[PDB]
Amino acid sequence: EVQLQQSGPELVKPGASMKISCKTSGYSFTGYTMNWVKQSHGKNLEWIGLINPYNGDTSYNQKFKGKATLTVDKSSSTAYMELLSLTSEDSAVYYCEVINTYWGQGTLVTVSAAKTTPPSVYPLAPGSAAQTNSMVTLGCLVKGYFPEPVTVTWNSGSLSSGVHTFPAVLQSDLYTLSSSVTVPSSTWPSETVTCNVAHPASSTKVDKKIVPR
Amino acid sequence: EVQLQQSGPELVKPGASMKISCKTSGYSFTGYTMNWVKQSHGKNLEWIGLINPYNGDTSYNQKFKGKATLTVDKSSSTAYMELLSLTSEDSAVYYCEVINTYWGQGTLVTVSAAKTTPPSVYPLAPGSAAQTNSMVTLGCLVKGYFPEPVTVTWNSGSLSSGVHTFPAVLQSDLYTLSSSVTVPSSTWPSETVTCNVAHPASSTKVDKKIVPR
Amino acid sequence: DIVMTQSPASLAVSLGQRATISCKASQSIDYDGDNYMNWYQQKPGQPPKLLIYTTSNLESGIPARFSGSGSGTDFTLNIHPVEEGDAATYYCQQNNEDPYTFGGGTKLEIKRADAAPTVSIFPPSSEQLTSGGASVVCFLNNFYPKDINVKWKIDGSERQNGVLNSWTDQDSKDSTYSMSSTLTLTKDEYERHNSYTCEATHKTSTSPIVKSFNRNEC
Amino acid sequence: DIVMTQSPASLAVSLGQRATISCKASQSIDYDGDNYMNWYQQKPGQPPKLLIYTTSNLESGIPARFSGSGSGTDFTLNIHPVEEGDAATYYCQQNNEDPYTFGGGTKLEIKRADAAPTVSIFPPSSEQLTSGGASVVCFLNNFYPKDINVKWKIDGSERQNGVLNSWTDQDSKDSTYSMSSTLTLTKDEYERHNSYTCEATHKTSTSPIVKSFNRNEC
Amino acid sequence: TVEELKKLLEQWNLVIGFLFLTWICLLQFAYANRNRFLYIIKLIFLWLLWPVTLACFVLAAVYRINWITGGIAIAMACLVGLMWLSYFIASFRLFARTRSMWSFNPETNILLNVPLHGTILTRPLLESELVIGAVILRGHLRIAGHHLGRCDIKDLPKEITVATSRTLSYYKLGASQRVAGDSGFAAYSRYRIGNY
Amino acid sequence: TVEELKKLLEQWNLVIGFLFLTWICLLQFAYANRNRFLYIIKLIFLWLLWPVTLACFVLAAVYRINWITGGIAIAMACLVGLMWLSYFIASFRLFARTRSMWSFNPETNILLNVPLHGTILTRPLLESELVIGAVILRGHLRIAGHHLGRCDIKDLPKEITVATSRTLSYYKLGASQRVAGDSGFAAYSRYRIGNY
Repeated sequence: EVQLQQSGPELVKPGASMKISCKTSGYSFTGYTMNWVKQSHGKNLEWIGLINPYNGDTSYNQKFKGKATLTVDKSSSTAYMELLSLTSEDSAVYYCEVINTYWGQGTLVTVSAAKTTPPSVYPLAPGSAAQTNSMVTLGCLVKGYFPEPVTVTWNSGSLSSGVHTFPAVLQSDLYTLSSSVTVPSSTWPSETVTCNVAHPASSTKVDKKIVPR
Repeated sequence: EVQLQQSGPELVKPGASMKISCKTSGYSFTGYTMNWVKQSHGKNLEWIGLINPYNGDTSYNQKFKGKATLTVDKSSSTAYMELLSLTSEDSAVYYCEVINTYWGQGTLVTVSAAKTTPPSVYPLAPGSAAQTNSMVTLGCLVKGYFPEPVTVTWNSGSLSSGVHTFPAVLQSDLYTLSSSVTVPSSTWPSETVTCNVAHPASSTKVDKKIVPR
Repeated sequence: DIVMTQSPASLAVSLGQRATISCKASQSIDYDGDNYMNWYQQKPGQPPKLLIYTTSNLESGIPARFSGSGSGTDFTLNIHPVEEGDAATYYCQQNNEDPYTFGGGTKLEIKRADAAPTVSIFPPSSEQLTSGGASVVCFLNNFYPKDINVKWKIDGSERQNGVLNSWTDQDSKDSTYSMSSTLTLTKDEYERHNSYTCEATHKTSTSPIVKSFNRNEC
Repeated sequence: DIVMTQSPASLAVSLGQRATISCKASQSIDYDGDNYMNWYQQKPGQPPKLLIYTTSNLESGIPARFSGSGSGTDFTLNIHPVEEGDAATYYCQQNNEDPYTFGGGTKLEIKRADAAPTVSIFPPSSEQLTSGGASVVCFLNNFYPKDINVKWKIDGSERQNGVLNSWTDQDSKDSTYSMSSTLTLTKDEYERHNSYTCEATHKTSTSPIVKSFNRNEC
Repeated sequence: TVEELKKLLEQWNLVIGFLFLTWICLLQFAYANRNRFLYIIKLIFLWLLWPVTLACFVLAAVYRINWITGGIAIAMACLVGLMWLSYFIASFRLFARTRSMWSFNPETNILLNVPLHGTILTRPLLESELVIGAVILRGHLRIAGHHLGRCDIKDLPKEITVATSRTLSYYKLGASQRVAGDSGFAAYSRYRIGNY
Repeated sequence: TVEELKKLLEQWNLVIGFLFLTWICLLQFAYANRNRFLYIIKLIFLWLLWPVTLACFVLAAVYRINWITGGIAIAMACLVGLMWLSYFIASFRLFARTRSMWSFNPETNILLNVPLHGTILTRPLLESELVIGAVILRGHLRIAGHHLGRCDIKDLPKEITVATSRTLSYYKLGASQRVAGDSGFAAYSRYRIGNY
């Protein structure tokens, strides 16, 4: 029952420092090497370092030697990875994993001197469709938000089949994302459909009910 | 790939001696304890003895101490169990097994001063049935044979579903057995049906084609 | 000397229900700190097949449906998911004292829905008839439960002596039984009567099923 | 310094066919007599999942469909029964020298029968319209293969700039893709044109599928 | 009188030092370095060490008073002798039970019969236990610390462990797990015990 | 002159016999009898046996000629010394790499860190191998021959084995098979190696 929880998403400015937590549950904290991995700029994997929770024994690589340091608190059973002198290339997903089988959730780090912007959520329905076969598509568009990521669900996760959440794309230093669901005509508009968009960086959770025009 | 083959069925007279073989294949003969088990008078299991093929080391029980002896030939990789002073209670199925997982075929031993009798094979078909639903039964009866066992198959084992070979019963020092097969009306009499009865003790193999009367 | 008396007389369970067997040691069979109790499964016409070798931790190649437990002078073999293809006999061996004695043996019967017996009547064959005797046969197929009584009727009166019954083991495909009743008779008395009848009274219904024939009808 | 360059550029196989990945060591990575090559499977949006830790003998909890082989500077990961639910990325790690570097990464694509794209057109919402801008959206669902080009048509002429496309990963339920094309436009030019059209030219057929609407039609 | 006692006593000291050096060079870098002919020399060195300490004890009570404090040196000798004597009888009982000839080993009186491919190989164990481990490690089978030679994952499903008094147990291979290359982690669990 | 040399030399002989008896009573019936405080006395007895043979060698070359044949006794001493010296430096290097304090063990210079429930326990191994075995045997974990105390089948999935020069390997538990009662046959396969 090994479980690792990281400190969610993060957003920092170039030239600052940050901390990443690796809270552990289900086992005695001392005993595992607690390796760290960084993945960014697509699907590029590389190693960061390892620290022994028992008594120090840090082992890094020359690429990250001095860029980051690891600290261990045996009381809370959490790791406290510390990042110094961040730069645009340090926007990465950081994983903390113990024995190369139990991986962490992953912490997303964005290093940019931008501004946090609340998302713009818009429902989209086939108004005046004139074609109502028993497969009709309706969507929810999130435009102009920062930073990543956001979670878009439908009716609080009740509907899981036929969902499509397209990846966000950057434009004018603002990410855009879309969600789409295809449901039969026996559903629309008989049952309520509502898109829920949650952005934890802006600490916002909006709910939009889609309605025909 | 451990395989053990015994010396088929046997028939002896009271007061004689016999030999049972346990030919082995798929492993080095020396190394296994080669335990022996006797089962008779229903489903009663008991232990006979064990012999080390490497260098003697026989271990029996006081019940069978002196009744039977074990001899080992390392060249042929076969056991040579020897039975002395047989009696009507010694009519038994003898199994030779190595490590309590790989059992033998089983040798049937009948100790009686009887006479070997060839079986009487009779086909039985619903002559003048006046009822021909697409489930019709036909049988083959083996009467007055000795000793056990006999093998009754249908069309050289081509038909395996819907077969019923009833256990033999003794009467006037002669065993009787029956076989029955239920096949749809789309089969009888379009396809050939023949019952094959094999008795190795009498070294007979008869084939009887069933025909409507 | 260490005779073990397991005491399931006969066990009959349906699909999915537990099957427990309760082999019991004799006096103090726990030598060397633990029990080396072995469990063997033997299908009719086949040698016994081992499932558990030391009281638990069944051998490889056997489905995990078989479990062993117990200690001292009380041992238990448990089969929780009783499936279709297991209706064999279970034995317990000690492998601990001077004799490697086995258990008394418990028959495992799979319970299933009751069915009506398929009844078929066979008059004696002509080849056997000219040989000097005759034998009329009655086959019951795919019936449940095993308990059933079949009677033969000659010219208006039932006959008991001269009737031999053969019961087959529980099949591993439909969990139903088959029976073969045979009435043998010398040729002296075969032509002295005309009607030959086989009737079965089974628990599947209140109607005794009857199949008969006549000598001159053939 | 021991950079490893696996060289499957992109692998696309159908059900049941073999999938082979060919991670290669750098110079002499066979320390201590054997190769401690690790294989990781990473689904999109999920952390990598280990399958094999030392070149073979995959860990428990993983189906035996994954096998490892090789030595010296040549390693191979084989998946013979490629099933429906495995379309992730495969990585190779050395765990042998000073840096624990990973492989270049190979994308595994499950081949399936070609399908026609389900096309849907969404005009800009009224709430967004009054905000100062507009965005017309075109959704393609359950199409194969991934390569496809979607164009937008304004009042009789196609437009390229201002169009953004988003491709979804291969789904783990039907092995088909989805695409979202968005044409954004300021409110100044939105009412200067009437017809808005989205057309797709896919390999599934020779007919370019077209869905259009009008501003005054709403 | 000093000269002959001198020669004899530093000769005894130097031979004692030589046997010390033999033990040191045996244990330091050759403790378990593929003990094929070295296990036998270990056994015989211990066997000849028994009379070494017996001789030391008997010689410590012939050149001093034997009633006030030196009488311990002989009283301490006799017990060793009986221990030594007990050794033999135990081994004799073992040599009465089996015919392996691997008895008379100073470590313990327990025999391990492994019917490896070919004939059966006998090794001296240390104690009889329910679970016995085995490793391959690049085609070199090692059961309970004894190197038995070339082997693969397709091991022997059964091996015997016999004690002296009233014990002759059997072990069956189970859960044969394979490690990268050809290394293995085969098991042996006791399932049958034969008395007498 | 005979009296004092006499007293000294049979005193040396009797103390040598006493250490022989200590070794015999240690190895005969207490070779691996739950070595909780007895493994330490084994280690210290070997550690004090090193200077015993060193003293025998140095004393064999002070009471006889030192040029014709006795000069071996000192030439044979010095090599032991350098071996002894090498011992220390090896252990020192190990004590430079880790802080377990379980170094300075005469058997080998290899450490086995088992993070059993609670803190990490360090034991001295004999050689570093790909496969490491473990048994339970009625709730008494024994990894590579070292009794580590009460344990069950729900073992620790990882343990470290560190050498001195350039080796620090990790082992991951795999294929945890269970034996009747609570006995187990857990495995450890090496998967990661860390240099320096």
